[PDB]
Amino acid sequence: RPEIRIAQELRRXGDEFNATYAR
Amino acid sequence: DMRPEIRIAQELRRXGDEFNATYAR
Amino acid sequence: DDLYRQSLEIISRYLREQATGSKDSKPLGEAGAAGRRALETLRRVGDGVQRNHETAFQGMLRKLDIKNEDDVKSLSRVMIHVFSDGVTNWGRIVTLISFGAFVAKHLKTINQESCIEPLAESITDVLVRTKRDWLVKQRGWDGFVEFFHVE
Amino acid sequence: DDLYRQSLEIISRYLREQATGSKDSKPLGEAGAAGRRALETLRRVGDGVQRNHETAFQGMLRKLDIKNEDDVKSLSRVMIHVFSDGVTNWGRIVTLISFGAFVAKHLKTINQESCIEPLAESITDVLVRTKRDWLVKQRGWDGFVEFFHV
Repeated sequence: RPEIRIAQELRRXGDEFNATYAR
Repeated sequence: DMRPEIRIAQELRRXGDEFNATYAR
Repeated sequence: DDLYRQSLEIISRYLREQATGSKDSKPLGEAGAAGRRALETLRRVGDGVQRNHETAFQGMLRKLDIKNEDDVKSLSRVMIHVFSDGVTNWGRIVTLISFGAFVAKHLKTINQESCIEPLAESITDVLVRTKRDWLVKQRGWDGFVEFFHVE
Repeated sequence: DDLYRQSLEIISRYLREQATGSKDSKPLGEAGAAGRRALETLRRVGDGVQRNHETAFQGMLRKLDIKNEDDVKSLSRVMIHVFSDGVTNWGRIVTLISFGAFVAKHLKTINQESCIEPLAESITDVLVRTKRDWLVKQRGWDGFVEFFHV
């Protein structure tokens, strides 16, 4: 599904962004 | 040529400046 | 459900102001001071996420083709998939809200502002109803403000 | 032109490593002290840019439709447009090199590895031949390493 792929992209982006504030 | 290249350049310029600001801060 | 009401108020207000371009001076009604700081934090962080991922977001919105209320349930399905690995953190949460704000801006552009409220409720539903215990353990929106505090 | 040779070596090595996925232990030849730390920095920062913008870059690559050596000069035209506002900084430069590595990965995928060197040379040409004075004032690749120091 396109939804599954889009979710994987948002998860990746979310985790990259989280890491700039966690440390 | 000119049209897609110009829009792609604007995106890369934006990305480049956002990234630069995280280190120039 | 105080946590749902507080969360909906913050997320709804952010999506609305993003779609219109205007910060409403209306006070938060169901957020109690903590919500004011949270919205302030969400403006800074959410706006930066959108600047960082504008072009990626455009492509995602195109593939999803959200045009009316019955299409908002696709964003719900996407958020469920994001959290399906069992990991939860504020970066993920604020990336999904920021994509929500991007979608709301699009909805207003195509004269579909009525869909912004259902979009906000869809996002809040996933966050609060599936991540309640994690949110409470982070001390709700106070933990959000603390996590993204700027030196 | 020592600055061109030093820069090509760094950018060429990074694009090739990315396309093959293998960090070459071959020492840098015409880059001296700054060159070793520069490639190390470019690996860290460049890999993160690609992780941050993978999906956006994919879309950009699709619109450019780079299929062979003639198409390689479109990245240099894109770079010229990026700098047309007269602003230069390392974030822009590294973002363009990172997109170059993203393209190099694609060229290998479509069995067009012969185009990777011409791509690296085109990137280096724009950087060094149009931004020489800015690079020299920044202390070249030494300034690059210091700017991105963790």
